[PDB]
Amino acid sequence: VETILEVNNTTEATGLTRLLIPVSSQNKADELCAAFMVDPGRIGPWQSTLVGQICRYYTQWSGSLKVTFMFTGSFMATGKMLVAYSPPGSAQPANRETAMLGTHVIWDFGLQSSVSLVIPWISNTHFRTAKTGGNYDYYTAGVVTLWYQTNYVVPPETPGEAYIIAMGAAQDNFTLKICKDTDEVTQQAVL
Amino acid sequence: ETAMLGTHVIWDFGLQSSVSLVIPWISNTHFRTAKTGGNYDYYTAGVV
Amino acid sequence: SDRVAQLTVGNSSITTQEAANIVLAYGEWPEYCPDTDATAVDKPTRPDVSVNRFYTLDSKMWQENSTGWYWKFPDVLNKTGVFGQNAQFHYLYRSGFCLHVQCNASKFHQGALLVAVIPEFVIAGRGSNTKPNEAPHPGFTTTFPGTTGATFHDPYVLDSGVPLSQALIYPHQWINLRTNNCATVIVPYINAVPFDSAINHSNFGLIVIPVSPLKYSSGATTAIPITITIAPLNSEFGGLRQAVSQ
Amino acid sequence: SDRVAQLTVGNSSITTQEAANIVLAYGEWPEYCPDTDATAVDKPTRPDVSVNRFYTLDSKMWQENSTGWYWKFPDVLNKTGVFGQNAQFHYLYRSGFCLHVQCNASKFHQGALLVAVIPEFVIAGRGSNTKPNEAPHPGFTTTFPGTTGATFHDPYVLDSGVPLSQALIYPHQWINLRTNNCATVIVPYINAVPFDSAINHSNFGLIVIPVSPLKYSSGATTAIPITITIAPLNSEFGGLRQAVSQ
Amino acid sequence: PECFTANGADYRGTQNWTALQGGKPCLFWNETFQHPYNTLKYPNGEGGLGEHNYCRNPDGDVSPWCYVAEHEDGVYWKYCEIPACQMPGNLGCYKDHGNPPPLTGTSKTSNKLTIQTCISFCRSQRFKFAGMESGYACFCGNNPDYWKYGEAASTECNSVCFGDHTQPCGGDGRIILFDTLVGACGGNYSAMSSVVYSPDFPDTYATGRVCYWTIRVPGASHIHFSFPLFDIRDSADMVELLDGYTHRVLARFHGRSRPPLSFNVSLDFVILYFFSDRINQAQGFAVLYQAVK
Amino acid sequence: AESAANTTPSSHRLETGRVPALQAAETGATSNATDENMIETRCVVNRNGVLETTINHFFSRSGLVGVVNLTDGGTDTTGYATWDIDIMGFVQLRRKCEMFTYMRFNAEFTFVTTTKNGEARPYMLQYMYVPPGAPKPTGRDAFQWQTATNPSVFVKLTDPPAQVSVPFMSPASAYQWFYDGYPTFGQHPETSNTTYGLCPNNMMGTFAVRVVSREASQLKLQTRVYMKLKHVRAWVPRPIRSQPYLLKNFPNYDSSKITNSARDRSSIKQAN
Amino acid sequence: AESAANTTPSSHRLETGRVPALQAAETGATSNATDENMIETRCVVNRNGVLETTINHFFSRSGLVGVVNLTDGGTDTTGYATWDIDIMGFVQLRRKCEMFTYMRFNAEFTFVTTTKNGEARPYMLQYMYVPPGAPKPTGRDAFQWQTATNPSVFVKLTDPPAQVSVPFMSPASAYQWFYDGYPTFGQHPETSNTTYGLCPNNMMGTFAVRVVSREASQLKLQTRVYMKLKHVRAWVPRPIRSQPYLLKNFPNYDSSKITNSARDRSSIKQAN
Amino acid sequence: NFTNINYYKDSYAASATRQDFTQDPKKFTQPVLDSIRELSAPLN
Amino acid sequence: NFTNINYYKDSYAASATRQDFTQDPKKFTQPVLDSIRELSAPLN
Ligand SMILES: CCCCCCCCCCCCC/C=C/[C@H](O)[C@H](N)CO
Ligand SMILES: CCCCCCCCCCCCC/C=C/[C@H](O)[C@H](N)CO
Ligand SMILES: *[C@@H]1O[C@H](CO)[C@@H](O)[C@H](O)[C@H]1NC(C)=O
Ligand SMILES: *[C@@H]1O[C@H](CO)[C@@H](O)[C@H](O)[C@H]1NC(C)=O
Ligand SMILES: *[C@@H]1O[C@H](CO)[C@@H](O)[C@H](O)[C@H]1NC(C)=O
Repeated sequence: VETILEVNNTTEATGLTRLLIPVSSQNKADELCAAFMVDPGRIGPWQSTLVGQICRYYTQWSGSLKVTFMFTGSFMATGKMLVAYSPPGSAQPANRETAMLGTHVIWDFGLQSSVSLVIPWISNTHFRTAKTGGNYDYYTAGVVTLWYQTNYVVPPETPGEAYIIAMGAAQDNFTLKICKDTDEVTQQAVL
Repeated sequence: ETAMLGTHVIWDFGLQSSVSLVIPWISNTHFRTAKTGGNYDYYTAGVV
Repeated sequence: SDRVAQLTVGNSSITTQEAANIVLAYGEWPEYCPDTDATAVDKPTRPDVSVNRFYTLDSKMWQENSTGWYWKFPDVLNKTGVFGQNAQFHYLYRSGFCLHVQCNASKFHQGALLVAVIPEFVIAGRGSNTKPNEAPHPGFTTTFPGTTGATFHDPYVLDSGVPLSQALIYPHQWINLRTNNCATVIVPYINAVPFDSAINHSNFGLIVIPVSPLKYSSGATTAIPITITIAPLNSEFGGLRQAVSQ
Repeated sequence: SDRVAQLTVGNSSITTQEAANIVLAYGEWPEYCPDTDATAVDKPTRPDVSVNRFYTLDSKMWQENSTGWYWKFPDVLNKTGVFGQNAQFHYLYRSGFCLHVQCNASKFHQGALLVAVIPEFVIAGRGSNTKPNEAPHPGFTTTFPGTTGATFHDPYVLDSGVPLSQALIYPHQWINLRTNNCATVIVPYINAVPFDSAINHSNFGLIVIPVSPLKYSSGATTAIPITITIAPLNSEFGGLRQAVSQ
Repeated sequence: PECFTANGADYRGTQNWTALQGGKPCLFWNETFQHPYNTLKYPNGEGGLGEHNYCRNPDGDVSPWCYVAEHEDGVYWKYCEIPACQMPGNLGCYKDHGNPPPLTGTSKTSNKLTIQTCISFCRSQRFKFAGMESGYACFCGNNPDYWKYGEAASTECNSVCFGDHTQPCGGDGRIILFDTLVGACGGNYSAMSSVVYSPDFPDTYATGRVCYWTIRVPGASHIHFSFPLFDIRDSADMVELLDGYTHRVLARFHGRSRPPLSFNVSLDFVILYFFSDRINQAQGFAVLYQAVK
Repeated sequence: AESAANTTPSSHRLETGRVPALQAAETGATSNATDENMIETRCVVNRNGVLETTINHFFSRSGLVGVVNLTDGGTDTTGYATWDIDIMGFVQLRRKCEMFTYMRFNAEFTFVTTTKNGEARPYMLQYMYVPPGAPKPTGRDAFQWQTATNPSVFVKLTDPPAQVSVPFMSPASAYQWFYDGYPTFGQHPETSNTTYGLCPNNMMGTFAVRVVSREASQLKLQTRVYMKLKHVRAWVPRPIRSQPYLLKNFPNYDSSKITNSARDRSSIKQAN
Repeated sequence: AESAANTTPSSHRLETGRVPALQAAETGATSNATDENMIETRCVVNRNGVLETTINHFFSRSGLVGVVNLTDGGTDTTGYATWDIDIMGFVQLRRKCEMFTYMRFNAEFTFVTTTKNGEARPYMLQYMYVPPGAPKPTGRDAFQWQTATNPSVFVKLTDPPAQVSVPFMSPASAYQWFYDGYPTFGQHPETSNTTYGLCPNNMMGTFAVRVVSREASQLKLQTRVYMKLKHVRAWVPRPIRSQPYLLKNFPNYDSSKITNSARDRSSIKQAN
Repeated sequence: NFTNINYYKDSYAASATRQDFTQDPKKFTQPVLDSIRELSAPLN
Repeated sequence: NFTNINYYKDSYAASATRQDFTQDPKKFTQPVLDSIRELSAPLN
């Protein structure tokens, strides 16, 4: 079941405006939109989904994941966006001509206002540990980067600032194994 | 280590004292002109 | 069920909402080279998953005084990824291409773009000199612009002495901002030789020229990017040797 | 033939122009109680024309600094019409519900709403006190808002300590102002007991929370109401006695 | 202060015990012919090696250590927990339990994680305290409550870093604390007596570094300077002390100049200048100053 | 299905009309776009098991439930030590169990009793279960400790920990951890609704324990309750709580001092 | 084959052409010259068994693996005692297991706990297995000792030693004791490659143990780990190490002071 | 290997019975009436 | 004499199963392509 990712989890944000990816009209021909890690058992945007907590209850996961974006702008506002997944290796890509060598989908703003980037299973081993920290970077998954394909064009008498809601779920080949305790609660007040 | 990326044969000195390197046809077009000079270097064959 | 389409090549996907029909250039699909037409003896390699995928180039801001941009397609992917690496090591090359040009706007913007391919798109020098030593010739960055692209100086003559009006004989598609926001062309391998070097010979080239200028009222968005995605379908490589850059 | 729908229950009808598909909660239709699962001996009454119809509540103006609103559904229709009168006289109750939330705007407005149902939506008190006598608890107008409704104070935690992001597991629907203007959910009877009092126990509750804020340019309309219509499908009542209010 | 280096490489102390409470005595550095570190091999100092049993660091370790007597149970060497061995700018090591961290802020992981890269990461975002643990961590934050989990021993947090192999990057579940002002490039200093380090002090200083340290005291009579650590292997990069009233140079010290350890100057607007080169870089400075009112 | 899912070999498509990557999210359904309708996949015969992710293998853990103190003094003595049977006293099993609305299961209660300093001296204890409605024992020498028509367990401290099996005994058809209503009729106040959310279908009596002797035993025991769920069925899945717990029978949270569901980042245009 | 090999009756040969004793060793193969193609043998029906020389009967030995100290003081106390699960701490089982490259087996861990002076007082211990990724318990009264969704064993000192069975849980298809590579990408230094040979496919979590009591227990325990291999499969046989071990995760040896594989003799032309 | 044997007259005192591999995911993923095809536009 | 009986649902908690007498020695002793005969010269 898809669940709203928390991609805007940075500072200088309140609670409700924390689940929205701001989209504006950039003057330069190519700029970078929001980007985030794929690892669901890692501190970040995946911590806010149900799949992330379920993967937090276990220690090893497998199978493909699905990230579903959704444009919540105006009807007259159009544009194309590039959602590109990159396998492990180097760090986040700097520009679009480097990030477009991986797995990407061109998504245009039409009548249907939702695209679903699938994240394939390109791991060397069968299972990945949700630890993924420091010397555990052997089990990293990659980086999903959202780039501006053409632009966010807007007609006059129309607001030029939209938002994108990111959802996430798991495919049918999703597999979990080895039950453990979560790390979202360490202490507790005497009830 | 640069020349060993092409077509090569290891030949050892044994009882038979002759090796025969074949030079394959790796041209783009069907025929090559024997001119092969200056601006005709389009029809070169390679270096053994 | 005609305005929506999802093209999947490799590990990439392109979804669309406002689309026309896909264009198949000259009614021929891009396939592999048969044994009857081939001439090389060595066996060619076919990755089929590592070079056959959608590569996204940069975006160019469509302004109001814009003339147009163009590209040499066997030379744009000459340095980007496994395709470029595999093309630098090999001497022969033969593939088709799948194109997709993204340009979205609101329902209050107007304009039209002409995206088409021209086999053997030769850039002509601009001048009125007939002496051999001073006759103007285009530089290497003008003939082969690379992954960035080049702009037009006289887009009415396609920078080649041929009028833009008569350029509708080529495999073309329109991007009308009131009808669609993308254009898709599938072009096969078009050449008089079976294989060819993808470094010193570009087979064709894309060109995007705004015929109707971009117009909008004061208050709407002003940044209109032009994004292009290319899929090298049915790629073949032969003649493995040292890697050369240019 | 998918974007248009006319729902008819009793002597009411709801026509639509911009609609998504109807949502059936948990894949189960609301039906009558079978003899195997029932436990009462007296025969229940079934009007089927007087309580099974679309009741329209008030409208709430969707502002720009809005947090959200919620309702306790077996308690909103506790005083409105033949359904409320028939529910005050009886001790037992079992029915499903059909919902429809209206929110229309122009093609120049932007925003999104998340309307969903939560079985046993328990309101949590807001405070940092652990002493039993000063621990904050919600009042009766906060737990059961009546036909009017109640607003959220911290809609990021659904006023219950559970994050709004994870609330997509419930039967939900989106109202995106560029896609549709209504949302429809059909929910059956969900409880751990066959019958139950419709006065001191609310089975579930609707919640509407604007995830994307309402934005528009200076010159358009500013009053955006939120209208909700509810149809108590397949209603049953048992245990006839004196009428009680609360 | 006794240690002006992040690993205690220069600590000439009188500590002949491993710990003051619950410790075992150290062995002499001349009765250690069994081990490759003794005075029969290194005469004339070489880290400090005489006829004593003091906790030294001759091998370039992460902490000073002595030779303890082997009790047929493995360990023949122990780290010495010296209370007065901390560079000014090192708050100590603390415990780390779980999801509520001691440092509530940004986090960063890398395979090349030294002290100065984490200090610069926390400094480029205007954070007050840095922090690292287990070799691959960089915890930033501005909260004053970083001792919420307890104080850990200094010998417990001696896990080596990943980028450098002469610095302690905390430990497994134990975070070491650092303020972000260390190794910075200039700053308005208004304290009574603080330390000023070179750019990239735990590392070697970069090529082309130039900055201005300013020291103002609201009413001090005259200021006192010092030079605990000074190591320059070149004559092009050099340090200066200037007064900003009429903009004249007081003193110019470089690699070929041995600076005096202490002098007074009757000024109150001293500014420090450090012009580095791009040829040779070895180590920076640890200038300590003092103002008497 | 004993395995997860196999992958069909895919290829590229060059045609108009088929758009599998444009799944609308406004309909309330989940995107059903697979990998085969996208980037070219291969044939993989997956044999990864799904047995561990079931509900009976997820709720088959004991965890701590209750801690009961028994001082048994000489001058400030009580003798007995009752414990209301509830699961909301410790937030681990509570967080694991409050992700559903309705549950139905059995129990495998286990009692681990230790001394203050920690020592297993051969003292025999009496664990009594008092059902709801039965009188509670008042004193170490009361009339209720006869355990006639009442189940009880006699065990020593040197013996292994006792372990009994408990059936499903709620008067409703299933348990519930969230009750959106009131237990009785009447006018409800606006100041302090202390009875809101209370479910009488969960009061499973009281658990008492004493020391079987004649005079006294100056020892402070401390019993721990470990309940293993078995034969469990859950309905209506509910999201997991992201706020710290404050009370036992109330899901109250802090109005100010809110905990975000995800930690903060440096910038939005940065993955690390 | 339940027996070794039988011998065929042989005789003498007087003929040219057949040379069974001239097996060339330059080909990399082993000489296949039998006794029947040589000195005249007889008919022997050998019934010596080969069952004991199999791999499952060779690795079915426990051996010492780990020694864990637990002081549990009053002023310098820690409470817990973790032990990284690795086999390279004692050179006997390490020498027996490093004669192969890839192995795959199960375990039968056994824990023998004694006191400092040696005495079995009835103190109950708690043996906890912390998988890789789970938080480690910090203190004898920590939150992690609840053992919810975590396997643990409760046993006393007067009881027999505990014994559990452990499955194959490496993310790869088999274990490996020699990893010719690096765990992650990046630039690798020339001074000290301390991460070379490290295999993340062998970190089997951490093993912790405490004393279940309230206040303290002034006793220094010392646990011993005995791991019995079972259901073992080995690949790519490797020669046996002839040099003394120096480190745990590194096969370092002495450059000078080399140990010869065979002891010295008086002369080469002398058998004794 | 036999753990289906009970030792008492009551049935709730047994161990975990035969595992059920039933997985209905469509009652949460696609709770819609008009069955959306896989290769089609969800709204027309 | 019966030690093939398991007492749990898991299979790794059993004892040593039936012994396998398989002995392929030719993959280490004669890893050659041309099968060298027993009564012949290995090189000609
Ligand atoms: C002989 C002593 C037995 C001790 C155990 C008492 C037996 C009765 C236990 C009933 C099991 C109830 C499990 C939880 C019930 C309700 O959900 C909780 N009270 C509310 O959280
Ligand atoms: C309940 C306490 C159980 C104590 C035993 C822990 C269970 C996990 C043991 C895994 C068995 C691993 C055997 C060896 C693994 C790797 O090869 C070594 N760590 C490296 O030598
Ligand atoms: C340490 O040095 C001091 C010097 O005053 C001396 O009195 C003391 O005996 C020494 N202790 C040991 C253990 O060497
Ligand atoms: C080492 O130096 C100490 C102090 O001078 C002296 O007492 C001791 O005898 C010396 N040991 C040797 C072996 O010279
Ligand atoms: C500078 O003056 C101070 C008086 O406060 C004195 O202590 C110090 O020794 C002087 N420095 C020198 C180098 O004489």
